[PDB]
Amino acid sequence: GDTKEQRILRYVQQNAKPGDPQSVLEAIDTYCTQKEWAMNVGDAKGQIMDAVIREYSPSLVLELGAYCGYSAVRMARLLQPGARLLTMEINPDCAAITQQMLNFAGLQDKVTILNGASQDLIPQLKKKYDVDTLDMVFLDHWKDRYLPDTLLLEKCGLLRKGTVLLADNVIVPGTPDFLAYVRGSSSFECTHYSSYLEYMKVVDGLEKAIYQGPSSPDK
Ligand SMILES: COc1ccc(C2(c3cc(-c4sc(C)nc4C)[nH]n3)CC2)cc1
Ligand SMILES: [K+]
Ligand SMILES: [Mg+2]
Repeated sequence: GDTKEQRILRYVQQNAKPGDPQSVLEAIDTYCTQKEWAMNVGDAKGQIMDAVIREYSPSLVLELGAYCGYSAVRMARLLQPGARLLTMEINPDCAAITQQMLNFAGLQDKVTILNGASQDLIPQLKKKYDVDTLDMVFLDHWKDRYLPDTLLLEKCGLLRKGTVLLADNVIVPGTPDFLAYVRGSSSFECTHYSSYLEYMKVVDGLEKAIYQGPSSPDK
């Protein structure tokens, strides 16, 4: 009953060092570069993510779509003490892998893993996980859900002025409805970070969208 995700974790556990998040990232990256491709990894993309965390120093981060925990390790390793990552993952086996990955990296105390669908878990954050508002949201789950989960987040009052959204894969395989909305809306100040996919030979990108506050009613 062996899976690609079990193999990734196994490769880390064998080749990385426990409590060393950087060796974990490098292990995953080497594996996915040289043995078999996997979703939601990549050091080039990781550079942009790093820079965003470093610049805004969020205290509360929400990630949609943990997969194997590469991005959770990536972000949580830069979080200040007391800072927390909440990460959502719809597939229980992947949720389990993410947990073990984070444990191995030594970050399990910085991260809460939620196993469920985003539209189900997001409205529970205030009541169940003591969230007031989020400082940063990383989107890397199902692409057709970027837009409605962003609207859901706004709806639920989880966004504040200055909340950073960072969306992966907005070019490949692309999230046109999402891009059109956040760029067209006065509620988001948007920046595009291109990133080359060196082996598939194509430019992808991340979108950073800074929440500006709600659209105000007409006078
Ligand atoms: C086919 O493309 C894919 C498939 C899987 C994924 C991943 C993913 C998505 C979710 C969802 S979906 C949803 C409504 N809520 C959540 C939390 N968790 N994990 C990364 C594994 C990303 C892209
Ligand atoms: K905009
Ligand atoms: Mg991705």
